[PDB]
Amino acid sequence: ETVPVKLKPGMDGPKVKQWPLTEEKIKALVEICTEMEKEGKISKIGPENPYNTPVFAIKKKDSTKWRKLVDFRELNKRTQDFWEVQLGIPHPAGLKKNKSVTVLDVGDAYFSVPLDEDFRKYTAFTIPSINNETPGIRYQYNVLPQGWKGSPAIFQSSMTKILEPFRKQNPDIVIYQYMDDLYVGSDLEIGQHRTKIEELRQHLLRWGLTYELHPDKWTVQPIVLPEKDSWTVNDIQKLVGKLNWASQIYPGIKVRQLCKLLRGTKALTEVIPLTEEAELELAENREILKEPVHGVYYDPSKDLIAEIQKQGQGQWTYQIYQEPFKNLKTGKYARHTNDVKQLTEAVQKITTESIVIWGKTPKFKLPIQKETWETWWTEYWQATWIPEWEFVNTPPLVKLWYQL
Amino acid sequence: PISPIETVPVKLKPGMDGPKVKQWPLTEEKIKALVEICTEMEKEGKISKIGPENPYNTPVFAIKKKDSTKWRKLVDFRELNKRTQDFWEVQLGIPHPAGLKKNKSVTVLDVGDAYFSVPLDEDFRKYTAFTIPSINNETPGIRYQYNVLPQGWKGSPAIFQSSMTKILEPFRKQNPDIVIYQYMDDLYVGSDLEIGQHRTKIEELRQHLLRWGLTTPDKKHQKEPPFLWMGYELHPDKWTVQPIVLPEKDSWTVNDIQKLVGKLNWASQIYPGIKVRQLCKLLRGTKALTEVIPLTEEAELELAENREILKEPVHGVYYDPSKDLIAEIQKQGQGQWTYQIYQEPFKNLKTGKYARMRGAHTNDVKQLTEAVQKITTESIVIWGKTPKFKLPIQKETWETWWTEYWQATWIPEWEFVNTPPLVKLWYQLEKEPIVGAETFYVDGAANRETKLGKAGYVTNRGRQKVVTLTDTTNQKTELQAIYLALQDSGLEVNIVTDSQYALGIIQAQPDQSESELVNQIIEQLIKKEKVYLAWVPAHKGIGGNEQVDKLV
Ligand SMILES: Cc1cc(/C=C/C#N)cc(C)c1Nc1ccnc(Nc2ccc(C#N)cc2)n1
Repeated sequence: ETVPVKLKPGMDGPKVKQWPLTEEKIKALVEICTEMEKEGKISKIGPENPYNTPVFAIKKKDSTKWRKLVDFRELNKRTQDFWEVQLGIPHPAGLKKNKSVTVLDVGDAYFSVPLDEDFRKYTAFTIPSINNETPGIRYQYNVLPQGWKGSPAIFQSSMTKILEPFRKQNPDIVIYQYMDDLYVGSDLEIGQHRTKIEELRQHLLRWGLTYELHPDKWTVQPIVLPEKDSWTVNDIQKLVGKLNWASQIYPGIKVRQLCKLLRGTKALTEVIPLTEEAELELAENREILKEPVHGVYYDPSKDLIAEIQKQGQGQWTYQIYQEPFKNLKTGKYARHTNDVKQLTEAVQKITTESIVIWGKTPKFKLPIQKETWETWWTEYWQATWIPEWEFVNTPPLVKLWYQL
Repeated sequence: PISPIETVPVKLKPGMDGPKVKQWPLTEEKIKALVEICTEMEKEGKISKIGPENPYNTPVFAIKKKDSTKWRKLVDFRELNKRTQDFWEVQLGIPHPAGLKKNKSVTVLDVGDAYFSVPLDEDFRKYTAFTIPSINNETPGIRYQYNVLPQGWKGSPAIFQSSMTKILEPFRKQNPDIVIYQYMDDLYVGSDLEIGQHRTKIEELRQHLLRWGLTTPDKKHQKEPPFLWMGYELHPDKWTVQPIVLPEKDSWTVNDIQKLVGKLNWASQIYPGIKVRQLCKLLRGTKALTEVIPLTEEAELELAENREILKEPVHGVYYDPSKDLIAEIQKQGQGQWTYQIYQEPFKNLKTGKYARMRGAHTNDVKQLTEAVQKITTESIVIWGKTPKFKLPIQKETWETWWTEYWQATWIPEWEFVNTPPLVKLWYQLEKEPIVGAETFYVDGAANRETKLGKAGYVTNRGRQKVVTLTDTTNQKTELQAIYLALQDSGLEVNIVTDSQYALGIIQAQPDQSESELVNQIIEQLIKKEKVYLAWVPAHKGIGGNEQVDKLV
């Protein structure tokens, strides 16, 4: 059976041109796809289909096996009514409190439901050839594709059916679905946890389905205030700007008693003492930053934004927000390697945390030249979704107001 | 013939239905010509006469071809087209010669009546019905509809190219070593076999082709390589750009300089070290295509350089897939980069240039990196593989630029090559403040209405200075004030500023800028021996922030 699927009123299908791929990925893609086609998952299509989304290959993780991956960002955006506000998958506010969360791939399940025939033409993609020497191979999807936010939505019915008993039998276990992934969490000891996962996969395995998060051990990266033996004017100027900025966030942040000591035109290198009022105002903020931003709350109707600074020496800070400065979450991430590799990993990390916490993928402000990112990110990418990103130079000040 | 291939279903855009355009009356002889033509076509299948229950119409004219007095039938699909569905873009992206593999023998074959050789989708023919008007239009015209793909219709290039691919599929599969390229109604056939074996597989391509409705030029006439194509000249072993003659004029119009700048740009694909900065400088400004532009010394110089670079022929080789690509880049001028790509030095597959500036300010290191990215992408397209780079930069210089720089970056496997100029950083800012160096709390400001500005500074050594600028902005004053501090200070200076705008610029360690101010601040910074730049929150009430804020 097939659920009747439709775009949003107005918008037409996606027409995204294929990114250039390497001989490696193309070869890979041609196999994958001739096997998917002599299995009826995808069919070759004519010029009468004007639509495209981009495809590419990865090998998942430490795995020597290529996997097709389709960029459905545009289509998802252009169907978005359907996969959110008609049927839609509710997000457990407890998943983020669990001792352990396991993520496992249930994408393949989709491969067995047929797709609405009057929607298939929107899932067209092209396998490009090198130097454009021949016409790319064009395909549509017949079954539910991975990457498309219709697929979990269409399968909601069949999925809870499949998990019904396991849920009955372990009522204290959380299972949340997002795209092609199942999130399974519990508070059991790690060993009893893993056992409950194999029990789960046995259930899945009857329908077709052959890593570990520890969300507690998630805590904030406070804006850290340098602790010091002496202080130079410079050191304090540094300090005052940094408290100065925090005020644009954390209510209660005081500054006056400190910039007290920056009086007149002193030499930057000039060691100047530290009065009791300042020594006190200093400590005061120290605990405010320790704490969650008073006043900020997640709005479910608003895009999440995440921003990343490069710290150097393999450090990366990042913040998550909906309106700037009002931070829902901040953090770091650290350390074969490569400036771009790290970021691409950091993106995936932050995205993962972001899904667990809000059931939502952030839109990333990436501190890198657009063209560099595009050339390389598909090389370190091991996730099955793709967030939205835009590129931006990091104002120099911000970088350090967040440094550790 | 009308190829026996299956047809492509086509529909009008979701709202509408076929056009209904009235036929303009035509002179008595244009009417005669159309009837002759359509009788011809009709007997071939291309068109079919229809009963006027069919609502649809599209205009049709006949222009008197050339001085060679025959007539040609034009149709106006403006309206059917507007109302027809969008198709998969035919081929977008075009093969570069430098990407072609070498081939022993090559043949061109041209399809005849390509468009009229492919069938149209039944359900859609109805909408392609036109009308031949009666003399002085007094009675009903004759009405035909298309059976094959009309020239000038929206979907013709798409369906045709698709059909030709569907038909070639068999041959290509049963012959994966012979190469075909389809460009429109052209087929070129590439083989690494001898003049006999090749005419052999050619002649049975033709046979396979005629089995499907497509006729081809006999093995007797008339094309042998070299071939001209999309601007290139392909030989079986090498390629080049097709002959480009640069004019010898005493007077150069804007239009003459455009065509030159574009012939040179074309040339630069295979002619190493073409430069055009000086010829493009002319074009800056707003002038008419016919206005004459007198050449500068530097531009006349350039024309000179280019003119000799072209005086002897040059060709690119083809790509041997089993060897690494090597990419060398050289600095050729300010913001100007040239590169060559080869597999055996120095027989180039291709050369290129790069002169894009990103932002108002950069330094060589940023620019060289952006050319590596350019070249890399280009590589992926043309060869599906990144090259190994040789760059006029030391590993230390680039290791230093990146680690300290705040944008993520990464270039593929590369190695130093000593080809001057070499890229360096021309100054580096201190990391910690400098003991024993005068501290300038500087500060620029502008009144947004007057656009009148006062820039200045105070030091920890009592010094002061405030000067006045006319029609600048807050931005300029803040850069002036830092420039100030640099010209009055000595070789070790600490500069404190409340301008994040200014800090950002300078902290980026530029070495070229569109701004003259900035280009000076730069001059200064290279002269200094140590400089530390600090930021402070303006108006917050800081040491020398408020102090020299009094002076502004
Ligand atoms: C893209 C392309 C343009 C022309 C354009 C033809 C024209 N005009 C002719 C052919 C046959 C092809 N296709 C391919 C594919 C792979 N290797 C080659 N090598 C190759 C092609 C032509 C010559 C020649 N002369 C030498 C080597 N050609």
